[PDB]
Amino acid sequence: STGSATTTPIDSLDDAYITPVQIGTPAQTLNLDFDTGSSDLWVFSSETTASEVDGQTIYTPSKSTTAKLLSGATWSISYGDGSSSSGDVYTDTVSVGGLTVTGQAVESAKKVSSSFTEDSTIDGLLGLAFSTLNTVSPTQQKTFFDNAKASLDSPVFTADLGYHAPGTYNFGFIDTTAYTGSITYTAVSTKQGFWEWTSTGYAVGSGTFKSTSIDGIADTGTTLLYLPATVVSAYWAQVSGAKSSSSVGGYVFPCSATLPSFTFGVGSARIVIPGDYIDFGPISTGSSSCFGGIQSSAGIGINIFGDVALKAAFVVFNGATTPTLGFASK
Repeated sequence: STGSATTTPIDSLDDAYITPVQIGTPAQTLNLDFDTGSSDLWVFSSETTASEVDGQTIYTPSKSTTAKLLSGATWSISYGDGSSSSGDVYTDTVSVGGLTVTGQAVESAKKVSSSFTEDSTIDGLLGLAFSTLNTVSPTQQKTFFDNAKASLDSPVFTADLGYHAPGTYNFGFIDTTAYTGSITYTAVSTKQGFWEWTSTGYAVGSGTFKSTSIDGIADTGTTLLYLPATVVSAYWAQVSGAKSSSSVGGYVFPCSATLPSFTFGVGSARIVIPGDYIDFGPISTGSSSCFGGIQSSAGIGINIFGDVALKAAFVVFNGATTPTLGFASK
């Protein structure tokens, strides 16, 4: 089997991407944030504290003839950005782009933090990291991909995120028309539960490539590119007037600037992030100070190849017995 679904930016900055997901019988379609940095599939629901729902579409398990309470199971998650959610668990039928899993754990939110409430466009998350990170207790549950894997034509999914445009998540096949050149594959460590890999270096603009190992995670649920302070300083030093602002919470730059590209290495291959992808617009409405898309990972504890990086590539998440990651230009 295979599946193919379009993923769409939630706003004009590509702050996140939503993908429609069918849950239950008859189908209830919710728009979920596919997150390769976590492993829970959770949704706004009829159980979510009413004051914490503001415009989201909710899953109502009582209206699904295939929903079953997973007795005694609870979940609770906290994300890198400080947001969180928790609740109980149902199993139900879940379909993505024509690919159907029966008995998928659907984690129903009883509580969500303010950032989730305040984002009316995201109805929940669909985790695509390794199932060892799943938070369901006392019986850990499998991700949608993990459940689908044996049925897939090939044990892979691909992320093809757009810049200010829709893109695609495919399951079970590699669309050879979706990228240019060849796909370069690179080793993955699953030791921390992430799609963790090592970039071979970077360049700023038309500058020379610096060979240096940068360990980080491929994370579709993180907006920006978070890299070591040395790398980030070298990037922003090429932008007149750019500076790190503690008050704003990162590097900012004059909105009048033309940003240089940023290249990262994948083995001997190179992925080029155009300068425009690094612009996250005014820090506040009407400001001429703009927020940068490359930020320091210092004090996160890990480097994160988030959407800024991933949307410059066609990315293969290869869930074979020994997982690997592939990157192609597009």
